[PDB]
Amino acid sequence: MDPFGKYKTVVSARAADKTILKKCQDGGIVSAAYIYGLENGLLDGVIVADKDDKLQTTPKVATTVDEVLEAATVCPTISVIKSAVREYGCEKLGVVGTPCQIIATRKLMKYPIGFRHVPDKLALIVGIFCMENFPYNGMKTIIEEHCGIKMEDVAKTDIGKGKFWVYSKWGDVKSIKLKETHPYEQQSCHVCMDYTAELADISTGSVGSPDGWSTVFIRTAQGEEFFNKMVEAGALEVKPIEEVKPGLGLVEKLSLTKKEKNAKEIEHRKEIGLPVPY
Amino acid sequence: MDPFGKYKTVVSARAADKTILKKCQDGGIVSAAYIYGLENGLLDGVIVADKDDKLQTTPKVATTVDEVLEAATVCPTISVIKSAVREYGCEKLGVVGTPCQIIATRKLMKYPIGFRHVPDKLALIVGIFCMENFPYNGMKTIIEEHCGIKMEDVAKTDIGKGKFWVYSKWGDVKSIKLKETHPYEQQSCHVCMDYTAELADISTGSVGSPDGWSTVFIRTAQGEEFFNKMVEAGALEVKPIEEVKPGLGLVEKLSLTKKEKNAKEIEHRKEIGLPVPY
Amino acid sequence: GKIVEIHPTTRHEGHTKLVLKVDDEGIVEKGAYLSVTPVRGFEKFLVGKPAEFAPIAVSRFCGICPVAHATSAVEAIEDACDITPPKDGLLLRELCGIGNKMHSHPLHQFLISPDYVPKDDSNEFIKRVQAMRRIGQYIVDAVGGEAIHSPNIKVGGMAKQITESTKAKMYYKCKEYEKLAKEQLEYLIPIFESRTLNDGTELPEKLGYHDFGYIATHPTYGDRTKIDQDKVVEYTPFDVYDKDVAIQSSTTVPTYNGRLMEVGPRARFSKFFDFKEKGAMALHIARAYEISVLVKRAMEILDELNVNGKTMSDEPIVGDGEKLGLGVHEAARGHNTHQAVIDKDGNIVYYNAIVATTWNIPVISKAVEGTHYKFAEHIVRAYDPCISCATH
Amino acid sequence: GKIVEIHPTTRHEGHTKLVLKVDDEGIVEKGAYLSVTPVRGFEKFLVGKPAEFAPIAVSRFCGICPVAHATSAVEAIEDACDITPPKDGLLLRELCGIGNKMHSHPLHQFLISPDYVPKDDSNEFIKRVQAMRRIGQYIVDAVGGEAIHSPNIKVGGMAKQITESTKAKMYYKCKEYEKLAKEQLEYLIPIFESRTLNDGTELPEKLGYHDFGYIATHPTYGDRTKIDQDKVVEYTPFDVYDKDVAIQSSTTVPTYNGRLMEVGPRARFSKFFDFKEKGAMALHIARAYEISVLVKRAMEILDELNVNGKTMSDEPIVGDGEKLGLGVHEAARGHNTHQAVIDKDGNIVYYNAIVATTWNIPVISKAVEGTHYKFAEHIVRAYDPCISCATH
Amino acid sequence: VKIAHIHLCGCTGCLISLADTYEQLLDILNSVELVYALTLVDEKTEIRETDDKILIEREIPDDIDIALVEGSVCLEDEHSMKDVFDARRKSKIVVALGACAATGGITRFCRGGQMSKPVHSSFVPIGDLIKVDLALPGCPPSPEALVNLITAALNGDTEYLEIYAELAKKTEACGCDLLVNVINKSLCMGCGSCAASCPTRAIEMIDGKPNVLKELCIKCGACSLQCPRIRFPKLIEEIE
Amino acid sequence: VKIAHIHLCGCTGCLISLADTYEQLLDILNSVELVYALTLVDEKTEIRETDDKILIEREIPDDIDIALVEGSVCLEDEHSMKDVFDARRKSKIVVALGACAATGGITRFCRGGQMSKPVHSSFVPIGDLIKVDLALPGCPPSPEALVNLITAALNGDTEYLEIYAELAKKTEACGCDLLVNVINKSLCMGCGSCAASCPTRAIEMIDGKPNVLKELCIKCGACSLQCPRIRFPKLIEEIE
Ligand SMILES: Cc1cc2nc3c(=O)[nH]c(=O)nc-3n(C[C@H](O)[C@H](O)[C@H](O)COP(=O)(O)OP(=O)(O)OC[C@H]3O[C@@H](n4cnc5c(N)ncnc54)[C@H](O)[C@@H]3O)c2cc1C
Ligand SMILES: Cc1cc2nc3c(=O)[nH]c(=O)nc-3n(C[C@H](O)[C@H](O)[C@H](O)COP(=O)(O)OP(=O)(O)OC[C@H]3O[C@@H](n4cnc5c(N)ncnc54)[C@H](O)[C@@H]3O)c2cc1C
Ligand code: NFU
Ligand code: NFU
Ligand code: SF4
Ligand code: SF4
Ligand code: SF4
Ligand code: SF4
Ligand code: SF4
Ligand code: SF4
Ligand code: SF4
Ligand code: SF4
Ligand SMILES: [Fe+3]
Ligand SMILES: [Fe+3]
Ligand SMILES: [Fe+3]
Ligand SMILES: [Fe+3]
Repeated sequence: MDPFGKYKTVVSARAADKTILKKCQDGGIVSAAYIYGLENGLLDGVIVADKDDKLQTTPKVATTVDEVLEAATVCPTISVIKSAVREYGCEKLGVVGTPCQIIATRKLMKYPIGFRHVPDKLALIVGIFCMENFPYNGMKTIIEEHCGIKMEDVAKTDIGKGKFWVYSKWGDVKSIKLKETHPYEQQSCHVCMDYTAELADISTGSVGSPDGWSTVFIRTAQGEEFFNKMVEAGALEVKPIEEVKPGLGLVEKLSLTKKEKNAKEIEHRKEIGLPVPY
Repeated sequence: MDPFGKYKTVVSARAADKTILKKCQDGGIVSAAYIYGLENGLLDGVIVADKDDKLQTTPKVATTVDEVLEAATVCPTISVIKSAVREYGCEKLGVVGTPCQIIATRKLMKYPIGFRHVPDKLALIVGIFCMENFPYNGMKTIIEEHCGIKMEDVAKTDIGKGKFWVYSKWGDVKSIKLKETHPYEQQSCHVCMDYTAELADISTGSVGSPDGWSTVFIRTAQGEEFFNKMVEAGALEVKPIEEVKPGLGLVEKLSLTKKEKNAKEIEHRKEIGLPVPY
Repeated sequence: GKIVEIHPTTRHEGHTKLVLKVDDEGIVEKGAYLSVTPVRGFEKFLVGKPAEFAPIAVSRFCGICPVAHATSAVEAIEDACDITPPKDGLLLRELCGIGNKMHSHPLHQFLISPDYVPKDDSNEFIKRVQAMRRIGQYIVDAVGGEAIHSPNIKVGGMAKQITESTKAKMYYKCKEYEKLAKEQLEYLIPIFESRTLNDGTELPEKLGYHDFGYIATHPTYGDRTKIDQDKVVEYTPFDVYDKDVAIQSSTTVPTYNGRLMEVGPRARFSKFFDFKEKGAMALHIARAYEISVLVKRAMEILDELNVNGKTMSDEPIVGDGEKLGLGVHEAARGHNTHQAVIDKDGNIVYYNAIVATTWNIPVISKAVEGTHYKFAEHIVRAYDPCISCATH
Repeated sequence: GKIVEIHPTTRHEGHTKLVLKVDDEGIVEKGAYLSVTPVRGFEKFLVGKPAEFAPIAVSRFCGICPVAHATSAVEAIEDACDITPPKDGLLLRELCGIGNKMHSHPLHQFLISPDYVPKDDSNEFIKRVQAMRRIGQYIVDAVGGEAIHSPNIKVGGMAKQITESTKAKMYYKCKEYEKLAKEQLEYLIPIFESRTLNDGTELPEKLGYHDFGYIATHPTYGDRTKIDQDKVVEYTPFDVYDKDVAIQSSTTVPTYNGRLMEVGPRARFSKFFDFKEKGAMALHIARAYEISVLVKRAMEILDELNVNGKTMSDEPIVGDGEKLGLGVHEAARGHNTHQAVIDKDGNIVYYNAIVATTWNIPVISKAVEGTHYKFAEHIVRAYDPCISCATH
Repeated sequence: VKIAHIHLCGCTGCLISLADTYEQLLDILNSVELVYALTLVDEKTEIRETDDKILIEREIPDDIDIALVEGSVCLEDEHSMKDVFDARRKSKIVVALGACAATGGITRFCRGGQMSKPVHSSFVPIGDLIKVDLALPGCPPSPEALVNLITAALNGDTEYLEIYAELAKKTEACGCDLLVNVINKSLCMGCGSCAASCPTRAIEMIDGKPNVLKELCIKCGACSLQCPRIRFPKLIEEIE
Repeated sequence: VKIAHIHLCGCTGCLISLADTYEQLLDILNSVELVYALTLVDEKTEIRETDDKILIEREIPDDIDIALVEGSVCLEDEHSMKDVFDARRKSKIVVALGACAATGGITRFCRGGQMSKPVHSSFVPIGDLIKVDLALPGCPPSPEALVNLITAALNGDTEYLEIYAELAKKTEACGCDLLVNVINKSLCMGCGSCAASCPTRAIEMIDGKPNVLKELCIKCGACSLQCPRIRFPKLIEEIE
């Protein structure tokens, strides 16, 4: 059972821009990459999640650094990919998504029936690690009725150390056991066989790296060229993942735990005759 | 090859009401039956074709004698059968239709999925003989560009003696060969295996009987009871079909010609894999 | 003490469970009645659909009381869009709702007949119920187009005029229904007043007592000006059940000014007919009396109706995407609320439903306390619960 | 004498046949050009559909000029409903139509290149056409959403604003297109003026001459006030063809004041640029010059466009079921007319389309007379026929 | 013959349609033995008393002859899934009663997110999970259709039931079925009976042809069941 | 490899999409031999001269390797019927090019009555009459998809083509395909790629789920072709 898919290198990294690091709980790789690209003409638009005051999200085509800094539950990022290259005119588009969204992106590039003049405009495809997603009202139950915190009082949410975390605007930090959140997961997530966004140009997540840092997989030539430009310009700080704690072993465990679990669900669905991707 | 389906008796008949006979070119059986029923409480509503000044037709639920006398190309009669028993409140509904429409009526009575409290409200089901139908604009081409007569100048149209006939409001009568009209027929008519409306309570047409008279098949107990009431009341004049010219032999020929021809089309469709009713 | 769980409960619509804590004598100390029906999620899937689809979809909350949801939906959307249904459309719409209730209340009496009607009377009793239901459903078929999910209930009024003949047929049938209702009432009232089951079990005097107020806006239709919707707040199961039970509940918890409220026939009778009796048997009694109120109003409507009156407003289905339209209707089981925000293209921006049994479920949880657990299902059934309604 | 039948004709869109009566020397005495394409029947199946579906459906008349039909459709429906598109929406809509024509005219030049372009020049010629088409389709993709069937063309205006960056990219491309167009014009004009085919065949002087007038309402967009639609009457094939040929024809026969009329680039050039040359070669010449007119107007629009201007009217799609809305547009191949009656619910009561090539087909029938039958297809192609358009 | 009503994610309207046999319902209920129906009878009650709990459960009885199954299956609800499989296990004949059970119907539009079970989002017709022997479309099917189906099942009228046995193999329905299988195939003769069959009035006859108002279609299948140019078995030709 | 474009009841937009390879079209046309395409070449011309008539006909040539067939078949038009069968007879590989040919597309809504051929009312995808080897959905499919399909056919990349070989067996498509096969089956993860694929903008993502505006759907099949929870062959996992 392959744990990470194919990649060229894997490092721990974080944005060198301290203002970016403040707006992100992890290494801020997506924002750093977007901003570096926009500011140097390597990207002319980037897809971000524009949430409202209720944690309700909406994908948006950002074209300025300020918009990226404002955008630092399902958000259908791929739904704006055509708008991005039509009325927004983007020719070097940055895309961000969970593994399933990166899967959708590779599918549309390979079989582009409804994607006239889209595939060649995708200049950087960034995947973020993902274990599961929740319907909004499922997450709302977790935070409000199991953690006892109002959604509008939320400034940071996180998963780690076997717990779900809510960081209140007013300073409080509350956490519960991960087993209490399982009943609220999107059950479509239970056939997902991709933890580290294996098909991205660059994949990034918090797990494997210390606080304020991200584990980054560089996978494709497009990803490697971009990442090397940011490193050479000083836009990222990079350390070997072998030097950081907890390290790549934690990423492997979580990825293999996901694939083992969801492989069981895929077989079960096949046994009772429900469809699965093939 | 059975020619007429099942029936109890077959006669030549015409309305005794001379005003009805004036409004109909044939024996006026449908109007006579509708009017007799309404006037005696055997029917409380009847479905008629309400055409506009352009020969464009619309089915309508009639509840008065006058409406029937006003209504004396496809007209979807069965489309108002539910309205008839809901907001019109009919409990003894008269239905008229071509053979395919009578087929649809027997189907809905036997498998009444979408016909809650409809079947038992059908008190008389009258079928009219039919060889083929035309799209309106196909018939328009026949009359205007092959017969040279404006549609708005049409007061009577008829088929017989191997010809299509247009009777002008201004007195003229024009006719052409039936072979010239064949290209304009509704090709859905070419799988139709029913000439005399074999599934009706009472079936009636002009063929087989002299001018001003109709061939009438009495088929069901419901049809026989109704017809006998009209005869006993004097609402119809009746003669044996064996006594009239051209007689039942012409009906047989035309019916068998239709079934032979359309049987060939059904087999052809099956050979090339197009669907047919079964 | 012991836990008593009854699952599923029976002879009401839909899927619920009772979870009771009882003492050694079996007296209920803490009650929980809850829907465990799956959430089909009508409020969420209506977002993005055209306004006209709302009455079609929400009718499918429930096949017993579908008129109630179609009516609340179209009233909510009309309020959102400032559409006024014409007067004869409103008469037809109320008549449709009354026809639905004229079938529902006898149906409920049929559902409870194994508890209250002697076996030797059952056949005659059921024949009478079914004779009454035939007339109720006839009204809904004629005016609404279909008795079970009425397509004629539309934003703007009612889609179809009836003929003068259909009006007279409905009138004849209403007169026959009134005679049947008299017989049904004189038969059942003595039974409900006897406080005895048909097997001889004596009912406790305080059966089903509770301390909550009532909501009803009208005796036969609905009136949005009689409720302050800003004071209606929906809480979660975790606010009224223990955690192990709250995670099972499928419904929201409606409150008015922070308190639970009962809805239904006894609510209406307390607000409009000076009927203040408490307890569960008083619910059956008010429902039985309400049958007469309903058919009397139907005949009053028939007298007033102009069958050539306009039935649909020509006003366009155009909202401003901001106003929260309010549609209320007195369903057979009580005050029924739909809400909608409509945009300039007539599409649904937001949708919400607070249904009669949604209100009564947490009331029932309390009502079953204080008496033996063997009476808990009898208290449940006094409320004529519609769980698919409550859950939508 | 002899009958000459050519079927199908080639290097235009769609399926047509030529039926010619010629003398012993081959000179055409009586001409018939006719569509034999099946009638998909858009005008009939639009009845009963929502107004918004019209531009989506009629775009599928034709994948070469789909913008023309979406534009005429939305203009007809806006006229029916008294909707005024906002000024920047109208600019974007005209820009979309110009982008479509900026691809179509070079495409036509490609289709005729086997007749007029030497083989040794063909590769370079086609590369230039395709460079120009790339820019035309880029404009339609950006403004219309898709180059082939543009969903942004809607009743009320245009669905999407473009950004200032996209406007500048279009401007850059228009400047490159203008340079390519200059090269294309200086290359082709001498050929069209030479009256010689690339195989040396001399063209007769009176090739394609006819005696009919012209309809054009605008040089680049359309203007319904420039045509009296009451004087446009559609006759049948039996009015212009012999019976054996008339029964094969799929199209109607449009007339103005009882007469046939030519539409297209030469019509526009005669009405607006003082270009009065007759015959078939003058059609090619006017089309070639029109490419420059188009890109100049596109750049003028880009200068005037406010990318933050409102693009869709908030006016509701409500008709009175009576007014016959009129939508006209100068398609690449000519004056294009859609008509619609819209009811109060925004649904289509009646729909009609009279398309550019519908007008030109009976003109071509006459134009091919008087010269050898070997030139008849060259006269056909001068008109850039779109048969799927003509038939719909 | 032992019959049961199994209610999954339905609205109970299909059972009410059965109840709209009115007085005749008593005749129907005397020609069969109704052994299970949560809405109507207190079966099958099983009590499990321990020291701390009394559990009073109503279970589906074994040995059902005919199961009338109404509603669709919620894939994310364990009880919904258990009940559909239990109904199949315990019954010799399974009827998909109504559109929800037969083809999904209105529940095709469910997509989750609503309190108090926001995870409930995937609803399927029962035949996506179990073998279905007969399927009745409509929303709801009429009382008359139900009477006919029960009568035929009791009398062994396999010929009458064939059309519904065939329907049980198809778990999707849509107004565009009329287009795909009739209009587009040169079979529609314009009778208009489909329009009269539709419970939402989604079909309008225009110029002799059906026009489907797709945003009003609830995928009930009544129209294609009706169309006589799809199914017209010879038994319909036997008239009084 | 000899290729032909056969145009039935289409709009020529699928051919224009091929033309929107722009300069690359010349490369494409040099990797194959275009032997028939009424819009582009004067083939295959056959002259039959008698005493009274000269008949100059353009026929489909025999021995085509790949036929790109665009448009649906009009059942009431004899030439339309003849051409679809002739294309199949003369070609080794038939591609249903675009929605009209593959699943009917916009022509599903045809219902006749229009001058000057009011009898023309029944339109079907080509696979309702002939064997189809590959089907490309969309209205039109993109130039990129067409380049990929031609390249794969020339290189014998059967694995790449499998998804389109499978599509050739299904002659119906609809936005409700996303509901029936993904949302209702607990598979939709809300990526929104279906919405971005749709040519008419009929799909709107709401709360993470696709909402289909059915009256805007033209039955092109682009959305279900895209959805990665339906088809996701392993070859897509091979990245640069
Ligand atoms: C549901 C979910 C589960 C996750 N689980 C894990 C996990 O188990 N382990 C782990 O190491 N990381 C996980 N992540 C990723 C983690 O939360 C960070 O997003 C990741 O470290 C990259 O953040 P960054 O600091 O590098 O980027 P930043 O600079 O913070 O930018 C983050 C980017 O993510 C985008 N984004 C936000 N929400 C979404 C969304 N719903 N869909 C798509 N894009 C979105 C924003 O638009 C933004 O551009 C998960 C993310 C999600 C949404
Ligand atoms: C397309 C067509 C073909 C026919 N072909 C033949 C034929 O080949 N031989 C033959 O003997 N008779 C044929 N008839 C029947 C014939 O024209 C007369 O209708 C028949 O003699 C009965 O008329 P009547 O005088 O008895 O009834 P009347 O008293 O004249 O009443 C006639 C009734 O027919 C109804 N009607 C009219 N048009 C339609 C329609 N399109 N669909 C359904 N109902 C309609 C009217 O509502 C009216 O109630 C055909 C009819 C049609 C519509
Ligand atoms: N009565 C009733 Fe319903 Ni089935 C409930 N509860 C609706 O509003
Ligand atoms: N140009 C053009 Fe079309 Ni294909 C034609 N003729 C449309 O209006
Ligand atoms: S677990 Fe898989 S399907 Fe679910 S959100 Fe994450 S990447 Fe998507
Ligand atoms: S020929 Fe048959 S299908 Fe055609 S109209 Fe007459 S009865 Fe109907
Ligand atoms: S088919 Fe219709 S009536 Fe029957 S359960 Fe489903 S929604 Fe209710
Ligand atoms: S029932 Fe069938 S044949 Fe009759 S109109 Fe409807 S689709 Fe056409
Ligand atoms: S069109 Fe009407 S009858 Fe046909 S499936 Fe849809 S809702 Fe049911
Ligand atoms: S699929 Fe679309 S673009 Fe291709 S022929 Fe059909 S309508 Fe034209
Ligand atoms: S592409 Fe498939 S998984 Fe993604 S949102 Fe659409 S239906 Fe759901
Ligand atoms: S929803 Fe859009 S992409 Fe899907 S079939 Fe319909 S038109 Fe095509
Ligand atoms: Fe970290
Ligand atoms: Fe006669
Ligand atoms: Fe609710
Ligand atoms: Fe036209």
